[PDB]
Amino acid sequence: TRALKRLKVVSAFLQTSNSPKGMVLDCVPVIPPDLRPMVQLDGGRFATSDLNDLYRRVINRNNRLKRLLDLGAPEIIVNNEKRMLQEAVDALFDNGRRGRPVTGPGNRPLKSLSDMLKGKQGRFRQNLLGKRVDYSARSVIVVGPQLKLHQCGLPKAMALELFKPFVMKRLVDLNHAQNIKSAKRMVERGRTVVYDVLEEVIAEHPVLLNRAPTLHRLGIQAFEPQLVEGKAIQIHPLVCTAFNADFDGDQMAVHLPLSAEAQAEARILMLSSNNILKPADGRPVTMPT
Amino acid sequence: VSNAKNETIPRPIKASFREGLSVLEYFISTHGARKGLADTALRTADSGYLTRRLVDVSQDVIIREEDCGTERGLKLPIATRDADGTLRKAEDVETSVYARMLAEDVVIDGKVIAPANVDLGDVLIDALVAHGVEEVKTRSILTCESQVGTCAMCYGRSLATGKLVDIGEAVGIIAAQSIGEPGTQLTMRTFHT
Amino acid sequence: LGQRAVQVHLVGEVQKVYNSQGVSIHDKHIEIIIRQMLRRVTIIESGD
Amino acid sequence: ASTAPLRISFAKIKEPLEVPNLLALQTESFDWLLGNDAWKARVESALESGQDVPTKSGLEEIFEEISPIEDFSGSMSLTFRDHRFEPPKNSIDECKDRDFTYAAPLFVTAEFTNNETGEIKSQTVFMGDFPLMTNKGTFVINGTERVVVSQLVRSPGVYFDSSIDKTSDKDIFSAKIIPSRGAWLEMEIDKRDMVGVRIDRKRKQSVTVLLKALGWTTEQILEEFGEYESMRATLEKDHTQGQDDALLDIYRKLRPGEPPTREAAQTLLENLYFNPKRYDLAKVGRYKVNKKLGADEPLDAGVLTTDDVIATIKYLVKLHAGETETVGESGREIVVETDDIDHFGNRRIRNVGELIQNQVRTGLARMERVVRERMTTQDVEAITPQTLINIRPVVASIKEFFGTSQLSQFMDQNNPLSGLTHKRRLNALGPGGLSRERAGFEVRDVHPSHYGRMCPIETPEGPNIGLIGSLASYGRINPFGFIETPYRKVVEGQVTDDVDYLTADEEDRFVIAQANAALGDDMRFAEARVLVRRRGGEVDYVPGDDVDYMDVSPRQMVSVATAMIPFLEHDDANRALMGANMMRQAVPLIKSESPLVGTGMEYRSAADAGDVVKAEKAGVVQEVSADYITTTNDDGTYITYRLAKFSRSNQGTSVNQKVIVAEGDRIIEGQVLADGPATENGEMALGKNLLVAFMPWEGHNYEDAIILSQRLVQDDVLSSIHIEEHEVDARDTKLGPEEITRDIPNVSEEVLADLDERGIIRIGAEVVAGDILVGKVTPKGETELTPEERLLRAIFGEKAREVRDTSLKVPHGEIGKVIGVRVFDREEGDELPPGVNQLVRVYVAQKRKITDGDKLAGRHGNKGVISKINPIEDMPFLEDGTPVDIILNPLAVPSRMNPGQVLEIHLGWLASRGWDVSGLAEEWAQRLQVIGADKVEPGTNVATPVFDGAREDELAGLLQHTIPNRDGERMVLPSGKARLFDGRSGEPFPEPISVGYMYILKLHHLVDDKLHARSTGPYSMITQQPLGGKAQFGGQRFGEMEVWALEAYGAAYALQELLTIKSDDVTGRVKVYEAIVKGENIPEPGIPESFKVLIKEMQSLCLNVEVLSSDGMSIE
Amino acid sequence: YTGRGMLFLDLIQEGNLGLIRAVEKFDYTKGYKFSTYATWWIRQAITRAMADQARTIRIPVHMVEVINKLARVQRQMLQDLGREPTPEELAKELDMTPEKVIEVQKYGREPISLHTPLGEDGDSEFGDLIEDSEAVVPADAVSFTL
Amino acid sequence: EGIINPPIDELLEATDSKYSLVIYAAKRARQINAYYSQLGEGLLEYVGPLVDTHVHEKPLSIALREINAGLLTSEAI
Amino acid sequence: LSAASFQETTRVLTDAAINAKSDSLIGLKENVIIGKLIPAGTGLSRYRNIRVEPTEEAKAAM
Amino acid sequence: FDELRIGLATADDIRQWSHGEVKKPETINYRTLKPEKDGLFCEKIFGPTRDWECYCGKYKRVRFKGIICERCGVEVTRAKVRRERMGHIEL
Ligand SMILES: [Mg+2]
Ligand SMILES: [Zn+2]
Ligand SMILES: [Zn+2]
Repeated sequence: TRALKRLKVVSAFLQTSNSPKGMVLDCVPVIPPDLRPMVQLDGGRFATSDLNDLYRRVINRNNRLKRLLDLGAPEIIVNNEKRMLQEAVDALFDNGRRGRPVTGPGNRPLKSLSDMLKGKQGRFRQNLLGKRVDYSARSVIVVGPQLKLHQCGLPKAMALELFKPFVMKRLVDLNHAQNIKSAKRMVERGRTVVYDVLEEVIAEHPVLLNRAPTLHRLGIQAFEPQLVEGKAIQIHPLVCTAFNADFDGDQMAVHLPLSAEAQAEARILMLSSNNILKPADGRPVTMPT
Repeated sequence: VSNAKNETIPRPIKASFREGLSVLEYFISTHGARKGLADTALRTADSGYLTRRLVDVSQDVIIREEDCGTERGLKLPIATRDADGTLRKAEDVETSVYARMLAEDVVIDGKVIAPANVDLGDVLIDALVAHGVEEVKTRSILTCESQVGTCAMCYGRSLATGKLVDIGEAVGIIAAQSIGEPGTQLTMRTFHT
Repeated sequence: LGQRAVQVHLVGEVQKVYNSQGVSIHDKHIEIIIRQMLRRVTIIESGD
Repeated sequence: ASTAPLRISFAKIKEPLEVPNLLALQTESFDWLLGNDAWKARVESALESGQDVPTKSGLEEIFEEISPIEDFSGSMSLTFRDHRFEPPKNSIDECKDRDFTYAAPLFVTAEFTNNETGEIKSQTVFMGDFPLMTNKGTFVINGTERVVVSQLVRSPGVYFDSSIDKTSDKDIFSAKIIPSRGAWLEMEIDKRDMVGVRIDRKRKQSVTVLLKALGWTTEQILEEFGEYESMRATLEKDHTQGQDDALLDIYRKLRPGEPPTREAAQTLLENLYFNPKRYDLAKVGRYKVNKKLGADEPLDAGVLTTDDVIATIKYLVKLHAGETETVGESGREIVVETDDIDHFGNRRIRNVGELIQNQVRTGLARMERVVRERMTTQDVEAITPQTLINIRPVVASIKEFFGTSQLSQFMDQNNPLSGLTHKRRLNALGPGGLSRERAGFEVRDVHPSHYGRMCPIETPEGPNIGLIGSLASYGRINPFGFIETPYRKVVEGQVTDDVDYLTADEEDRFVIAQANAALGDDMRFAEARVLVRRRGGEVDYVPGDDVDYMDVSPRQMVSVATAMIPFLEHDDANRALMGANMMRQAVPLIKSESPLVGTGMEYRSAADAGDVVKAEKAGVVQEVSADYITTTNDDGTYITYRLAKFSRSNQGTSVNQKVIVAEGDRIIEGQVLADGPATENGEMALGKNLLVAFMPWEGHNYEDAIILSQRLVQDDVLSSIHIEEHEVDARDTKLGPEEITRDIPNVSEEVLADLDERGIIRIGAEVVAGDILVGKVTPKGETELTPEERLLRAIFGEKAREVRDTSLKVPHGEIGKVIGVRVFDREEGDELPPGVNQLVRVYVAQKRKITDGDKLAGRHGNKGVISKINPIEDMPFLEDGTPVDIILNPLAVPSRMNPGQVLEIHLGWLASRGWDVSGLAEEWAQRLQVIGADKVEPGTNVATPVFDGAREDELAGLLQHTIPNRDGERMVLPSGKARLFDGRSGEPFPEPISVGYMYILKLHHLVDDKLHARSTGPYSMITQQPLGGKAQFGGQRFGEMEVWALEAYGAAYALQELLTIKSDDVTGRVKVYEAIVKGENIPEPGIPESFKVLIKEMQSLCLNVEVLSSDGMSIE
Repeated sequence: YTGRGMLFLDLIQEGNLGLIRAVEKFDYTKGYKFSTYATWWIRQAITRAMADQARTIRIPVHMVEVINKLARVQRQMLQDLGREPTPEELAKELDMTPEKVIEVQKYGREPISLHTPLGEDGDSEFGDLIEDSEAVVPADAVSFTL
Repeated sequence: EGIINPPIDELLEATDSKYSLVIYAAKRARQINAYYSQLGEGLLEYVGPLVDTHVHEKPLSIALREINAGLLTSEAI
Repeated sequence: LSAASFQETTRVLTDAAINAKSDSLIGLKENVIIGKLIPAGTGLSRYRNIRVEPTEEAKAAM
Repeated sequence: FDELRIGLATADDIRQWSHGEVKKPETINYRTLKPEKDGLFCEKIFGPTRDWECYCGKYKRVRFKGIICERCGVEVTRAKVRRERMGHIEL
């Protein structure tokens, strides 16, 4: 078995052209500066990323090693510098894989290269699978019984900020606003002309409602919007159990599909009237009790 | 009422919430109430983890063929626990044998009742139990021989639409979510050790 | 026993947990996941 | 007498002990730290009354702990004898507005004495400002009110744990002594049938080598331990022998790498444990080891001794060998048994006095090190106490204690009950304590010992369930840190009117009865059978004269917030948790109203909390006004209380104070002079009392939602002030200074209409979103003008003005009437941070009315959002035309198991419309007749204590005889239900409906805060996707679970745009924005920016991640 | 000199450079021990390196000696006068003008790390709360085209 | 007066799948929008709305209406 | 790439470097990283490549 | 986009990526707040901080892009290049 495990690693080297010498790195690459920003902070302070500190140490220790090697120095002193240089590079690539980490200020471990690539908060699981999005909104939900199955109430102020590009384009075309900047000013002030234009543009344009845990695919469902005063999304009481939404207090996010293909999908695939039956067992879900 | 760490008290609650509990009765009841709130938060965490791991292994299962080439199926019991002189259907026939398409026909009197490549429904299952056949061989996802993913016939009809599954549907993601959704609803443990 | 038997065992075992409560999941959903577990094979006596 | 308004009580049992000073937990602990006059007065009273108390203060103790420093020559010494305080420099009110930490000076006398010179120079030194605590127990630091919360920690001492090993099939026993400061030690027996020691878990080693390392020889060892075969077996199997041999061996194991040295080995064992510096076991630590091991009166303060370690071994083997009771070595007989950590005898709270003492000890510890270093490089006769000590670490430690610590928390001032509950909170989380990740099932769970010391009902329902708990009502703190509780004393079956405070361990020994247990007319027990509790939480009864203690009040186990709920016993424990937690969220209203029905504890909870303004003298009011009230005592002294008026709290709610007394009324000490936020006549009042009817109604109150009559918005019944405060700073930068000015560039004339002369919005100027509050302009920018802009500057006759607009503006989704502006100038006497020439703060106040989405709630954990506000005509009215103010679904009530809310409704109707019982001679009435609650007028309050409330026979009976309100008819039937005429269709509802008066709160989850939206806004820097949160115009998160849903749907196009167009693609975002406004079709998405960032990061770990095409290198 | 932004082992190595300097400039012609001569060079190398390598934003050696000098006298003023000194009274003690005092105070800060928890919740980081300015705002870009 | 105005069952039988329908309506909607944005070029290849149009309308709404009539034809390549 | 986005993100990165594994981009999780179209539903080759033309009778009318 | 090949990056490969070499621990001048020479954040290696502006102040205008100013060696281009270009440390 020892030979079996050992064979796995060593065979990979022979078949591949790449030589084993990549284990021992001679030159340390550096991250581009925008990816480790020394951003100015309001109030005259500064904000720096931890990679700068770790890169600073390896540069410092390498520089001193050149000085020690240049003049005649003993073996004890040069060995300690080579030992510290090796430790510094280790901290940069993976802080905490050997002994105590480089705490810096003492309150907290310094971040590291691999630390960005790991865990729930890592790049993979926080910025590549799931991102934040524009043209999106949020509000508490209330029950509206007079709605139809394919309808949801959208607050006036909420819808206005979602559909701001579309309102501006129509305002110019309908000549209520002269130019693009003048159209921008009109919607931000919230003049009376905007509300008439707004109801014209939202029609036949679905919006994707969504509740936070979203266990199963009926968590996201498109709806035909409809303006309503107040500040709470009206929702249809039949579709509550698909979202698992009660009305204690439950904020529901609102997304907007933009392109022609995307909004077509919300009308055909994701509509709330073509999702009567649970996909688990083909049982009705839109008749709560 | 369950005492802490899954024990029972010898002195149960004798009063109803209408009649109003006593002081000591209220204190013992809290042991189970707080434990349920803490445990429920944990079951959501574990159910979420189970769904996430399931999705990875269950992806790459996509419907990418109208019909498989093969004949291998799976034999399922349509009807069992038949008392003497009568036929009794299986208790779990809905979740097991419904919405599947027969690998091969079924003959009991020498004549086909339900021909092959016909999905089963209420009407067809009724035909088979009335004539008295006790098992059936339905094609299924296990025995699919598709070089890429799974064919539509072996998956059988979907359930959210009541028709044959479309080409390109992600059956894999659907299956993972279905197993993980009622995970919070489970919340079962031995009443007392 | 065999590959068919373990498929029967796995689907049946997990279903009783769900049916104990009252939820109902169609067996195709279980079957897809179990198909994925049995895909690989362990090689022994890898001479040829 | 007239301290409180009259409120008839339904209680049946008289209460011996009154409720204590409800804020004593914080105030008494901090009094100890100062060692002031009030605490020491209690000390002399306690000594003369016989009650024990530490005669030594807190601050001087750490001085006495710090022995006079001695250098290597031992020539010099620094004695810190006496401490003293001075009056605070800033008044409390001044501190909040001008952002000054409330503090006082602290001087201390340092005495330098040198043996060689034979001279004494005494000199007073100043160690820094000490943040003091006001009379309501909050530290006003930097203008913000902090509170320090208590902290539960495992007390130091020895703990024996018994476990079972599955492989061994037999029990295993362990011991561990965990000290306050030093390294820890463990003693594990029969791991594989031998006993061993862990010296800081360096390595496995035996006990014999530990004992041999001590002066005890093999001959004397065997006489003490010859009756327990484990140590004899260990002895013969231990090959090493000799005192010198054992000492060097352990040196090699503990600190490898160096040759053994006889003197160096010996001093390490002294250093590791017996040294008084490296192993400072706390005063509680020494106190607990003596109780466990049973030694009678060892040294009161000090480190562990050689006697204790050997005694701990003896306890371990005697516990292992199966005997449960044994005589303590050189001590009295003691029970030998495993001790549970979770039990409150082993859990200790670090009250606010002890928390700051630990920090000031650390600060003073750093100060000690400096003087040793300084002395070695200083000559004699040039040394004076003023110069040598550096006070810099001490001040820096007490300043970093309040900042960046989980124990100095921002006070929540939503209403007075949130204030009170935050003082009494017992946070298990914090530095040097139980964290969230180390949390287990056992710590969260309720314990039998918790009774009377920590309310089991209320705790946060969030992720920290059970970790945070509220102190009990009658709980009191032992000086070591454990929590006591009173008990009445019983002797020969007679309950005496004497109270004894028992801790969590002395309670365990005895048997305790129940307050609910019946008592005769005489002091004997009426019934032989009596419920009791005993060791291990048993609930078995023990009849007859066997008890010695009984509970002082049936409400003992419930905290202040939980005692607020009426009919608590009828509610489930789960919903009561929510009900007690909600009541710390109710916002104050314009005109507060006392609950019609509610428990009597609401009045006491208000007066003890500091929002209501009570009198310190017994006088005559002389001048009543809104701002201030003048009173005159019999001696002649006048004091004028200055009432706060519309000043913002931490959470942004008014703390406006009313005046209740008239002109010439006589006052008595402690009586309430001024009403507070959410208070009424000195009684707590978190909500209003509305007319409720239980019925489904058209589906508008489906799934917990609420229906409200439009009268409540119209008559201002539920409406709350909200005061927001936002400020800007005119800082000096490299290019120049910012100017707070009216001449903002490129603005219209009407936008700057309500701005005053210097560029500040006028007082009373109603604002909207986007309006300019204070005009401010940046000094300069380096503009590289494009040719078209160059042309425009010529055409319009403009001036660039070398400035850009950066004026403070009203945040999006916000309205309000300006009420007050404060200006701070560098050139003035005002102190500012560096750089800031001018600072301006603006207070915008608005009057929010109750609307849809605004969360509303009752007391028994029933809560819902408003779903519809019907007109007054549409409301289902009564037979006399009175429309019901609120409807509630009945479908909720059976399933949630909180029928307390129905019970409250029935009693609420009776309170509103009075009742008559005269000469009726009925059985249910007979208990009430001595109480006096027989003839009751309309509108009058009634009180039902939290566990001695009115029984259900009384409510059924009281409903039968309600007074006819007008014309002679009673609108509610004997069952408690009434006839409802449908307001909409007109035709009467077919069967009766339950109706009554319910106390409704308005929570702080208002919809106006929650509503957020975003077209396009800021973006993050390192990854270009939008940032989150509402304050920064943040897009919603389309997380991992969301994309699974779209993949299941098969919607590939919608998913692609959600990850590329709508975020994280710089070239694609602008393209889509122009395409929408021009009407052109949306373009094709590119690659996202996070994927490119990922390649750069993985190329920085020396992995050549190459993107490739089928034919070589790929296109990007 | 530990605990000042320089790692303890790093201080030893920089001081070790000072030691090798000292031996090249030491001789028996002076009637003194090597220990008294060496400690000057050790302290020089350590304190110069501390000036040149501790701070993220490098401060020149002569600015560094200015700020620690004024810091120590400010500590003496606090102990003597029993009150926080005003910058103007601090300025005359330094003999410089108050504007120089205000200037040197502004240079004597340290950056705060972007990757730090806010403390309200563990997951949130400080670096996900500050927006950039170099991003091209979509509304303004299309307006220029118009 | 709703999204569901062209019923889905009639549309489904024309295209024989569900994913086919959404792209087919979307491809057509892209074309008709592109026709409206000629603004004077009048290129031959584009074709306008076959059915009558409201004074204000969404091009995707027109596309689905055309499928229900069935005049439009789709072919996979 | 899909394996790295799962629980292990060091071992999978380390051995992939040793083995020198080229990731073909077919699949779902890895097509969400790059921003391409997932091969599921409308993202398929067959569904996304179709073309729309009117009929001759449609052109004949208008 | 056809394959995401990954492997071991050899020493020559690391040098090939690099557009320079870091030689100091310097980041930015404490007074002018501009990047230093041959340290971290250096414009000669990574890229210009401001669009088309070099370090010394020659060649500020947009016209003569795609050139290297002879004074400080900064190659004038867009500031966004700092997000892409990377250097290397010799050990
Ligand atoms: Mg809810
Ligand atoms: Zn198949
Ligand atoms: Zn240049």
